[PDB]
This record gives sequence, C-alpha cells and structure tokens, in this order.
Amino acid sequence: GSHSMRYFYTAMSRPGRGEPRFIAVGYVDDTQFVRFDSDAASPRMAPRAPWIEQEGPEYWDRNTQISKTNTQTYRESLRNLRGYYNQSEAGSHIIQRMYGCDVGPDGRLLRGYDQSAYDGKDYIALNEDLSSWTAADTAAQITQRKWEAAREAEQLRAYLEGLCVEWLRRYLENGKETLQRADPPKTHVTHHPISDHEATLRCWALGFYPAEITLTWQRDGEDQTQDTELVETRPAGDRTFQKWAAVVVPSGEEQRYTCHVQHEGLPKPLTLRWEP
Amino acid sequence: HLASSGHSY
Amino acid sequence: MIQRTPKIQVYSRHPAENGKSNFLNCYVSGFHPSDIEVDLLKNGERIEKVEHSDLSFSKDWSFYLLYYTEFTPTEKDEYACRVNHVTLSQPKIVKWDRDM
Repeated sequence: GSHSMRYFYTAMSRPGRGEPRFIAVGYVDDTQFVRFDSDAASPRMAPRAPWIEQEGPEYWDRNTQISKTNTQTYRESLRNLRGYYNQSEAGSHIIQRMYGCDVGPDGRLLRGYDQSAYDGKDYIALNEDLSSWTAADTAAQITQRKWEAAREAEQLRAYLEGLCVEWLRRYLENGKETLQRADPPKTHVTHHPISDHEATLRCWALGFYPAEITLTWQRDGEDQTQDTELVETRPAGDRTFQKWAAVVVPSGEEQRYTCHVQHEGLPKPLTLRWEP
Repeated sequence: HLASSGHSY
Repeated sequence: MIQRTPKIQVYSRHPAENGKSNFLNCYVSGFHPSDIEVDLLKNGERIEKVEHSDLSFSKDWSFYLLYYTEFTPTEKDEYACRVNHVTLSQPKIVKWDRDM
C-alpha cells in the first residue's frame, strides 16, 4: 500500500569528448516510467511505461523543457564544483541527484527527499524537515548559500508536498493493474553436494514484484544470517526480480534447515525444506 | 512530473 | 577518486530449456564511475544487438545496468558476460552457470 516516486539525475563530464552528458530517469516504486538523455538524436522526455503514454503534449513538452534547462544548469554546476575543489580541467566528474516522495496507503506524504553526490561522495541533502540543508564540506557550503538565496528548499518543499504526491496518486491510478499488483515469488529449494560431508542448499525466488523481499535460512528454527550467502536481487527484464539465499549444511542434517520467504504478493509467509 | 529546474550548484 | 568495481551476475530471465526461446541477462551493479563495457559472448564471440536498461543508481550512489538479448539455449552452446571497467586491469569474463 505504500508507494514512492523518485527521479534520478546523472551529469557526467568528459573533457575532450564534448559537453557533459545529462541523464534523467523517473521511477514509481520499482518501475521506470520516463527517461531523458541529452546525447539522444532528439533530446526529449520519453515514455518507458505504457500507463504514462496517455499524458498529453503539455506534459511531454514541459518535462522536456525542465530537462533541457537542467542539461545546461548541470554543465554550469560541474564547472562550479570543479572550481570548489581546485580540480584540473582534465579529469571526468559526476554529479548525481535523487529526489522524490513516499506516500502511505492512503496517499498522504510520509517524507520527501533531495540528495546530491559528487564523484560518488555525499555532497548536500535536504533535511527531513524540507526546509534546511546538510552540507558535507566547505565546498557544499557554497552551494548551500546559493540555494538559500534561491529559496531552493522552499520550492522543493512545495513540490514534494504538492506536485509529487498528486502526480504519484495519478500514476498509481493510471497504472493500477501493474503498479498496485504485487506478484508473489515462485520458490523452490535445490541441493548441490560439495563433498562427502557437506552440501549446498539454495532457496530460490523468481518472478516477484516489487523487489522488496525477505529470504532467510533457519537451523532448528534459528536464523543463519552469519552463514547465508545472499545474492543481490536482480531484474529479470520483464519487470520482475530474482533472488537466492544459500547455506552450506552437513550431509544428513538437511531437514533441520528451513527457508523462509516474505513478500507482499504472498497470502502467507512461506516455509520450505529440501524435498529429495 | 519533474520538479522545476533548480538553481545551479 | 572514489572507484568501485562492478558486481556481475549472468542468468536467464526464465528457467533454461534447450530449444526454447528465452532471454540471457547480464546485470552489472555496485560500480563507480559509470563508464562500463559489457558484452554478451556466445561460445566466446560477441553477440550483436544486445540492449541495455537506462542508467540508474542505488542508494549508495553506485550504478547498475542490465544487458540482455533474446536467445534459445542449446546443450552445446556456451554463454558468458565480458565486462570492462576502469577498476579492472583486464576484462572479466563470467560464464553462464545454468544450475547456478
């Protein structure tokens, strides 16, 4: 029932290989729905989910304009930040930005976000109160005083409490059949021996949406967190995700081990054993 | 919908 | 100055069935900065017309991408993913392990 909209900006300079690239993508929960790449033939906000296609020309024109303005502003900002750190003109650098809103099941704002990084290091973030900034160093303090002068925090609060929540509610309705449908994982347990005395038990989860899931192994009903290999959750390419947890067990002791699965699409949480 | 273009860093 | 090397997983969208169409996925994640070279290999040779997801990043700011192409597995054909990144001294090759 809880939901989020996030936009992600990446601005990467490439000295000697043209002007910095600006890329903007939008997600609702784990579903991408829009993209903008300043390297494209015709740079425009483009759809990436069917339920956004129905928006009208004003929408696509406005979002493209914001993104084309952002392209030039992020180029100015990469040069500024290069100055703030006394960096030469030869290296490549990256600004990343993430902002958006979380809403609860009723659709009321839980909290807003706006955070920036430079070359992968935290740089400046809007505080949870949507009205003050946390700067990471004396360079980001310059950005902070520019943003205080620009009433950036105030404009973002208005957006995060207004347009962000309102459009998210609109998107969750227009795409309810997918955005509001949780697909349970298909599960099974496998057994690969490693030696005469030990075997690998692997618990599999496939075809689930959204990506949030809990997979755990237990031994005599007690968690094996230290000993579980948890692969990172991975996209299948069809909107769904995949994951597995693996534990190495003594031969013969397999039945003291249960795999536990929690996912929003599941009627009940699952308990699984190896079934030879 | 995107937020409006913010100020340069 | 802060660089992270890619994690690589090679797998299929659906469970593998010889003779049946499927998709081969190479998901690279956890890396920084964003420039990366990913090729899908069929018996050691690059596959044409691989597509990839749009660039995004995780909470910790590291990037991820999914490279995918349609394929129908046979028993003889071997698949792999070949990744190069500034953090890597030479391209890393990760084989598709079917049972995984």
